[PDB]
Amino acid sequence: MTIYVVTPTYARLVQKAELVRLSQTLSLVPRLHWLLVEDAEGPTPLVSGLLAASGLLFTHLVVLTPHPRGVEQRNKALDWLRGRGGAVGGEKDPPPPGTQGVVYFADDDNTYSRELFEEMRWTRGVSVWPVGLVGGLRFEGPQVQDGRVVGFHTAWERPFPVDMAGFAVALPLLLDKPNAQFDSTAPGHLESSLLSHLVDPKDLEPRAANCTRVLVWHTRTEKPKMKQEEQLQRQGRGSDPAIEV
Amino acid sequence: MTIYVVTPTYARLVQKAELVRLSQTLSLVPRLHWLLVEDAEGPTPLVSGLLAASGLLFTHLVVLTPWVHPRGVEQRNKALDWLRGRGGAVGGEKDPPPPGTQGVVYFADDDNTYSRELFEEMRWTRGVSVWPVGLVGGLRFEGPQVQDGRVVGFHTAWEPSRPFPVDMAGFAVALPLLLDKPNAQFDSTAPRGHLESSLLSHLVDPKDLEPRAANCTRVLVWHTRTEKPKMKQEEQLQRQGRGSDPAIEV
Ligand SMILES: O=C(O)[C@H]1O[C@H](OP(=O)(O)OP(=O)(O)OC[C@H]2O[C@@H](n3ccc(=O)[nH]c3=O)[C@H](O)[C@@H]2O)[C@H](O)[C@@H](O)[C@@H]1O
Ligand SMILES: O=C(O)[C@H]1O[C@H](OP(=O)(O)OP(=O)(O)OC[C@H]2O[C@@H](n3ccc(=O)[nH]c3=O)[C@H](O)[C@@H]2O)[C@H](O)[C@@H](O)[C@@H]1O
Ligand SMILES: [Mn+2]
Ligand SMILES: [Mn+2]
Repeated sequence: MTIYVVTPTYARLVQKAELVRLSQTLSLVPRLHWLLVEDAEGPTPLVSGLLAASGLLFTHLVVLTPHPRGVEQRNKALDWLRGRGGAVGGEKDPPPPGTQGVVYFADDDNTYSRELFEEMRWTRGVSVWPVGLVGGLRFEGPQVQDGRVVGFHTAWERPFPVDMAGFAVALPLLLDKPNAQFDSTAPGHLESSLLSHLVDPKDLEPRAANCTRVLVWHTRTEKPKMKQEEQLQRQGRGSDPAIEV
Repeated sequence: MTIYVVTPTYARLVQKAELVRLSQTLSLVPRLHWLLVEDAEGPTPLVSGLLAASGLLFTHLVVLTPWVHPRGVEQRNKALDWLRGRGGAVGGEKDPPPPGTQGVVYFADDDNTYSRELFEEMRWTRGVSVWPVGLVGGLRFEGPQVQDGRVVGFHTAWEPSRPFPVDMAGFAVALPLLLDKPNAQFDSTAPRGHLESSLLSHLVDPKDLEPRAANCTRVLVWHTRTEKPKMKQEEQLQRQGRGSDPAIEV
């Protein structure tokens, strides 16, 4: 079972760092295909280079978003999976029709345990699991009773009150529902805008030992202070722009 | 050449997430021994468990941190004490390499980002090696200026008085050198920013620094920091008696 990891990314100071640790984590997972989609005007040498040197099975996609982020990027990754092309690097050919697999939307700053991926390979339709440090809670996750989702441990308002990092979708189910995609105009409702097109919340498949284990965390990275850089810039002694960071 | 990675760590909401990605990055490096030092009263089930399941070669150490607010000093000096034969292991490999062993010591904080490439750069260190660190000291990257394969200055701005204006993540030290310099340790009384110099000054002169990472033109490590999680809702849910299940480790 191949896991297709859809990751939207964009240029900012910590981008490479984020992509370095994420790709390093992904290199630990077998049968994984990374669909990295840049939110840019064109492919950046930084991303293209990072990908070429990652040694991972990947497909490079690009699409600019002129409010929810990473939407147009994730939707383009979906278009590719549905055979509508759009690849600028890596494996240009999408999985053939009727190919088995599972799609997982992994943002570039979260922390993913390697165990997480083994949990989602068995996804029939859509599976769910708790996500740590998100929604203002220690963890947010499905309430399970006798192996069935009977509710959700959440504090914010949503038929699918789960974070992007808390679910995976079987590839066949996404191909069967050609219209299923994220709504770029959807506010906490991004995840639902996709899932509503696929399953009923009561049919979600709980993983992570019936949602008793946190295997992914919604970590965020601090924005680096650049006061000293600006100062050195004024003196014409800024950090060499030819040295990538 | 085995790399001994010294990492001080303490319990806080993001701790496990940090140790997870770090341990996952380290599992990518061969001949690496992780010296994970907990800032605690004793080994914690969280860290002990993570280490056991990591599959890494490690030694679990523990020491509590007793104005400038130096961080991880006691923990780092504890890993040094262990390397110097003073014991203190609570798990993993109990015995340190015997004198004469070839290796390199690297002080990796638990929140930075490390490319697997960085470790091959430091594996060959005779005395003290150096390279640029990204997003630290208020710069895109802070690092040594290299001319003719030798360090001839530093690209830095913050606390320029530092004889070694380089972040903890920007250098590595030869194990034999550390054992040969028993007094070499981190100074808890040093000004904010002079922590690195407090150790290195007992080991070498900046001119003898070994520039790595293509003569310090490649940034292979970043001083990333993780945002403290917002817990307003958790606080509210607790009062109602429905706080996040405490039996689920995060
Ligand atoms: O507001 C939102 O739409 C996002 O809110 C939260 O995530 P959060 O950590 O707040 O947001 P980011 O980490 O900044 O962005 C999520 C993903 O979109 C990407 N992104 C962000 C910003 C941007 O301008 N372009 C872009 O592609 C990021 O690289 C990342 O992979 C959810 O976990 C995301 O799934 C959701 O997309
Ligand atoms: O002020 C300092 O002493 C630190 O400043 C910067 O790092 P920074 O990212 O600001 O600090 P932290 O990441 O919070 O701490 C560095 C290490 O010490 C550990 N630490 C921190 C705080 C604490 O109470 N206990 C403890 O073990 C952290 O887990 C981490 O591995 C430098 O990169 C660190 O080497 C230096 O120790
Ligand atoms: Mn995020
Ligand atoms: Mn740090």
